[PDB]
Amino acid sequence: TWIALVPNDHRARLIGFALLAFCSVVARAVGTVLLVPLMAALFGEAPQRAWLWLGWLSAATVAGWVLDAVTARIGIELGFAVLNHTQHDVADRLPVVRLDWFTAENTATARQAIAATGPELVGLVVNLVTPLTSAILLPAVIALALLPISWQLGVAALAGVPLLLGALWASAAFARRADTAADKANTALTERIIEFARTQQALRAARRVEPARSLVGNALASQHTATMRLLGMQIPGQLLFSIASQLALIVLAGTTAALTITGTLTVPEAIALIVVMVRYLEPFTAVSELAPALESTRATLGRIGSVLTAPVMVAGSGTWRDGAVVPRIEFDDVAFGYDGGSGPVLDGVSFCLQPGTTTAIVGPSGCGKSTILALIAGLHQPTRGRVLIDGTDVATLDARAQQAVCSVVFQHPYLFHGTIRDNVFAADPGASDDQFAQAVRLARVDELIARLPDGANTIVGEAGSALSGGERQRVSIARALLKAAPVLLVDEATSALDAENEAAVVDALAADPRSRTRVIVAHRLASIRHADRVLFVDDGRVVEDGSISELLTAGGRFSQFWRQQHEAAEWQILAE
Amino acid sequence: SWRAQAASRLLAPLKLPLVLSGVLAALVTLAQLAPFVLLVELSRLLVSGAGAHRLFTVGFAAVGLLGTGALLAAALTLWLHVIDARFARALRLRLLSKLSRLPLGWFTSRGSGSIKKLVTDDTLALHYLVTHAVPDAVAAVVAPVGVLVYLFVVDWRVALVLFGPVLVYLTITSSLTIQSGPRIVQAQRWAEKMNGEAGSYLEGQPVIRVFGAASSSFRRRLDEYIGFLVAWQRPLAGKKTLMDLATRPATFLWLIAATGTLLVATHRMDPVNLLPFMFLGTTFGARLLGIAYGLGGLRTGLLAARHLQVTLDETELAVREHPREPLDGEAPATVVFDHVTFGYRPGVPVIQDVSLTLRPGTVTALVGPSGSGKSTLATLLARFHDVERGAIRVGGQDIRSLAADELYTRVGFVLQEAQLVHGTAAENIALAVPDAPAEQVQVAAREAQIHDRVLRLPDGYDTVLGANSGLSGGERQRLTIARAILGDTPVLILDEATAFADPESEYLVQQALNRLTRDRTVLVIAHRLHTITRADQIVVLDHGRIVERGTHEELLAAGGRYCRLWDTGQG
Ligand SMILES: Nc1ncnc2c1ncn2[C@@H]1O[C@H](COP(=O)(O)OP(=O)(O)NP(=O)(O)O)[C@@H](O)[C@H]1O
Repeated sequence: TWIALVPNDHRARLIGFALLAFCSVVARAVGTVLLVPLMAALFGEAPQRAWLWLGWLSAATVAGWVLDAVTARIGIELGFAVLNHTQHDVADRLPVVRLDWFTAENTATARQAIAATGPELVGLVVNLVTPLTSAILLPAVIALALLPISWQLGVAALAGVPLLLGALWASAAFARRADTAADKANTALTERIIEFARTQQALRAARRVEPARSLVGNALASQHTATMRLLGMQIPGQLLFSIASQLALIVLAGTTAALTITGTLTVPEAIALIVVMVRYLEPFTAVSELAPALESTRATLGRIGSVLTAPVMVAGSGTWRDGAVVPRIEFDDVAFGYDGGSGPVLDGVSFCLQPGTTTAIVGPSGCGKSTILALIAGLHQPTRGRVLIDGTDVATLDARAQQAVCSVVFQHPYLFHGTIRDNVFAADPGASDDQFAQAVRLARVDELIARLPDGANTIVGEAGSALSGGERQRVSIARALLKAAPVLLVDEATSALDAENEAAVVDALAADPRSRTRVIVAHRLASIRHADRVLFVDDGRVVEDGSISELLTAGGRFSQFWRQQHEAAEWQILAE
Repeated sequence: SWRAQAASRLLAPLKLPLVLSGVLAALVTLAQLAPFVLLVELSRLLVSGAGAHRLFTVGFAAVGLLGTGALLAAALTLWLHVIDARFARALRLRLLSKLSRLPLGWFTSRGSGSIKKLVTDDTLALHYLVTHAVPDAVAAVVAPVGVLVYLFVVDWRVALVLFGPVLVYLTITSSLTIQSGPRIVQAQRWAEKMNGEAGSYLEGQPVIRVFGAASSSFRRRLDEYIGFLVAWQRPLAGKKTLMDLATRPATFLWLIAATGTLLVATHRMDPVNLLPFMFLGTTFGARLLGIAYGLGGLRTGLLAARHLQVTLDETELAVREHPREPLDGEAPATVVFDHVTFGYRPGVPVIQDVSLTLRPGTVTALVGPSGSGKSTLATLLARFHDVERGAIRVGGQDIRSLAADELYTRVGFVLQEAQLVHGTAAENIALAVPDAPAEQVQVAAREAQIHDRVLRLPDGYDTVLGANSGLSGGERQRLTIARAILGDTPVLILDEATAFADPESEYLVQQALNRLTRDRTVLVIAHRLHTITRADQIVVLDHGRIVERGTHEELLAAGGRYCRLWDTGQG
């Protein structure tokens, strides 16, 4: 259960830091206990006898200075190491988290965990850890030194550490439990206004905007606002520790003033103890001050535990023995679902793709085809599956052989911030500049770089980069063609307007001599006349397969799709 | 100074309420330092002999102070909520009636998170500013100011010495705030560079799992960032420790003790007057460095108060001009753009004196390169924005002189941005006519080729559509096309990219559009110029104005820009 823990460089340079931060507290306890003989002398008849006890207080202050200086210089270096060792754990964990974890909220959480945790990881040990754990032990060490001096006031000060710490934990629990009701009620209020603004064009164009405004307005106007419940939520979190600390002082000062009247203490040294009781109560107030600084840190570093406890996928040993030949891909009763309330469902898919063949996958929208491709790539695991390639189940391979088998052209092309020729070399960073020469003359991007200001070395991450969505899908085709794995999984782009990106995938299939086993999820019609068997998938199940001579003559689910795709290409908006 | 500004105009009714709040939260924080003033009177009574009856009258005073400081704080914390709930309620009713009046194109210039970031986050930041940040910023200033005034009347000689550790701290902190002139904007550019990097790394996870060497860029941008942080902070450590050792209470305690020992032992101090400093003077550095921390809590509230007041100030669609003259020739469907000019930003025009003219019952296509201004020219007819220089008029009447209901009862548009409302699936097909007998809701969903798909719904037509419904963008589009079929606006604005935005359901969308665009005046934002070759009038335009104009058969004769877009491969 990783949360924000420390590095793995040393253990004797982390246990001698606690023994230093603890001596930095013993120094402050001795500096406070030395006030009894000093103030007891200043209030006596020989006040010049307080020079001896100012000498020792100077000795105890110059020691606390040194101990607080080394404890901070070490706490800064321990924040550096925590930052370094934590930012390298999120970045090493993210490539293993299961892909269905990256929902809309988890992506925001995980991007905050990387982008917005920098400066509060270095400023953690010196800003929150030592000031908090020192202020918590200080009154307990002060109370222990009083027992040789006045055991009544010492015992009454041991009794008060648990009560004053409970009053600090409870007033923070109350203050936190009310601030969640506060931003829950505000959300429950302003989510009708967020909807009224989302569906605005639909309302004004339907002449239905003023009645919908009246509805949201009257509901908003009443809502009962539920306010005083949250008042009762808010008050104790404001009053609890202040009442507790004001009440502990009364008790500790009436105990000291009573031990005088009876004769236990004399007045001079009864005041030296009232001065110490006040100093004993300052750490508790200092802990109450860095309550918001602790809540903000807790929230900000909960996003790191959110990532480090996210579910990871598990891979076997595998060692893809003889990947060489060409793999014969086979599904077996595979059934998949991200979960079961809504999403691309799949169940009963079972085929066998012969090795070295182009296979198209057509069907209704129902994108359990972008899922059939992910199950082959290995990006998703089946729930009742055994996807097995070249005879051997994929889930029984270590994830550096489980990825050395499939080259993929995704649907939405992704390029990272960098030059055009380092996006392509991400596939095979050791390509011998002829693999680069024909990964680009196949992808039809040789012209695109010989028509570009500086061409090849154009930074293409995200600046607009003069590259449109359709020609940013010709560098993905060049990347995927470079990497020489014996499986090519193309997921055609919905992008029209191409006139070149079509011939790109056409030439990727029909021209490439690498001799892999290709599988395309095709929307176009020209990239289906190259496949030698089609898989029509409906409702997450292969309803028919075969070549386009027996599907067409079958007059069934695919001849209709053929006819429709031929008619949806000679369509023209007309007046008539 | 505090005038005529955004946050100053929004937070204008909370002037007397916040003044009373500050006055009441000053007493609340003064009744918490008064116990230490009672402790010094209790000490004086011990010193001065007698007690045991005069020492109960101080405990009575202390419990009275406890009680009256709890009452005052409980009254403040509920005043600050009663007075904030009313403001939030009245401010939501202003945002609700501002959204209904903003120009419609505004909602497209933003996103969907940019609206939540203003309706939820900026209204919660104000609630927190009113209930926490303001009562904390008053205490954070009154406590040290009251302590410093009480300690100077007790003894001015020892209260002067408490400025040693303050001058020593302020010298350092400035010697340090100019060693980070560059690196405090460098670290702000790095913090926004490392955010796009995280976004891209998270968005490109699949690729990174297929091609392992695609994360090298991110993993080397991260070692540069967490190396910059170290090279920035590691220097200025022997300054941050030094300025921290000068505010510790163990430092103030030594000064107080050394200065009080000199004055008492030489008989000029009366040691009962050194007790105020022992009680309240050692924690005096924390208070002065908490002043700034308390004043810095208003920044994130005033930013929200400014972001709300600029939005409540946004110029909204013109009211309407004089219901002027229908210009003598135009049939109820005729549309005339007349010398229109328009630009989003006030100096960069996107349209220049376009003067086309649609006709009743005809199709008209808008071709051009990307970023040419045809989508803008189209949505200018739906009054998404107002035209700066020219004047449009559908049916003979300027669209500026038309009520919002009479404009959309005459101009309809099928763009992208499907936008189904929350409700029954028959409540969306019959949005523009909410009393359709449900036989017309069926005859109109059978024409948009969405009837058999809605019979395959849990309850059928009575299904309550939501964020997750099981409908692709190509069947959420045949719903808004069915709705538009019931609207019957005689002038359609068709975005031709809605057909092929979902390739599977792309032959049924074309059969829905074949019915929606019948017997009416259509204006197509063409993207593929083979669909529009039988349009009545094709119009080319390049980054602004209109270049060429005519039918396809003719426009192909007089070569230029149209033959040049035509023969470009497809032909
Ligand atoms: N909300 C906006 N604010 C400012 N400028 C905008 C906005 N929307 C578009 N523009 C710019 O206005 C110009 C015209 O764009 P647009 O109206 O989309 O032409 P278009 O050709 O119809 N769009 P497209 O064909 O898809 O490229 C371009 O320079 C855009 O970048």
